[PDB]
Amino acid sequence: GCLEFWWKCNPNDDKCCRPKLKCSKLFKLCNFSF
Repeated sequence: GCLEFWWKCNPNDDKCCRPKLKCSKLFKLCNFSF
């Protein structure tokens, strides 16, 4: 199970779904395509 396409995250300990997303420093949340 993972988080959403825009949940808090950390490149040293994130958990956003990995189907097509990645943490984003822009707001400290995970994002990428959708």
